[PDB]
Amino acid sequence: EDQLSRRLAALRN
Amino acid sequence: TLQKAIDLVTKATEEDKAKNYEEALRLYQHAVEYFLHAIKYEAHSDKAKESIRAKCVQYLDRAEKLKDYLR
Repeated sequence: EDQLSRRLAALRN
Repeated sequence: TLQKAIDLVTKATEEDKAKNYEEALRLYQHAVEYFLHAIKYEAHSDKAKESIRAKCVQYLDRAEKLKDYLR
């Protein structure tokens, strides 16, 4: 969950 | 948050079909982002969490593919 959770946070920001 | 998570991804899917990678990306990242937050806050079990994770991981991959397509 941290894998996609991290990459996702970078997308928005 | 559940409705927002589904309603968000739902709009992203339709966008991708209408050659809308931009609108599809914003809706995707917004849907998956809301889904993950819902899991960390509330969940049922490993089984249910797995189904939601796999669906999110796949949605995230499509997002980067859209932003990169235009970028």
